[PDB]
Amino acid sequence: NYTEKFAAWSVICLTDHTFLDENGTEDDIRELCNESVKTCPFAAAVCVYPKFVKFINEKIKQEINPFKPKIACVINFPYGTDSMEKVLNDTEKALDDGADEIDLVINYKKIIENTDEGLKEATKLTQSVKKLLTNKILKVIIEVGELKTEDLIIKTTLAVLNGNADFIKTSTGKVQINATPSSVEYIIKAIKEYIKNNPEKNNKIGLKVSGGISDLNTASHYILLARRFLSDNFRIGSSSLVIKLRKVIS
Repeated sequence: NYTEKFAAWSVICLTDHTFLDENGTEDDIRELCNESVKTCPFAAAVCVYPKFVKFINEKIKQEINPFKPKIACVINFPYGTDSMEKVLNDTEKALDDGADEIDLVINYKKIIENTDEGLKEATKLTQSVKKLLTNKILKVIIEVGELKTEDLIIKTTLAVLNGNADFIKTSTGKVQINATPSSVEYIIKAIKEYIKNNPEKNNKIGLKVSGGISDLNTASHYILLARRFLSDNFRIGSSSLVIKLRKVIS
């Protein structure tokens, strides 16, 4: 089944291979990084908590030289409720430790509870973080499974894009509802509106679909949505997908 193997190969190249079990150890991170480069197609990134960024940048880069997948670090994660000061301090430390990309949760609870103030706060936090991230990718997690409504998903997406987010990320994977085709469609609607109003940002904005993506067919579905309606510029976030896809290729 070469068609499936070809799709599987392409999808690994777009996947952020993820480990976000808070009680995890260097052993878990070593296994994650080895998996990301096991055989030929390498994952786009490894995605971890800030506490493990140094280990990857130092230890893993010493064991695997060169180590190609980018180091993506989550931030303000999963709850989105840290002060701007803490988020910025944590981000500076993560960058110091070797982080290449930042997957940042905004305060979606405040957007739900007190929308206008929450949207302004999300814009401001995203922008402040972006100032630390020249020529680095900032992905902003909007938590679509909590926002829920078309109106909040679109408004939140617009708010963070106006804060100069590079990517919109659907979900933390830490709440019950993750990406669905509908909420991805709403994000795409919002990005298109942002681009229309900011033409210089065309082909500069990415989408990362994360949470509950564990099979090739579903990964392909979302890629196709981005390709048809939206278009580096697309990622999958999964803790399991790469392992599955390597088996498909073998």
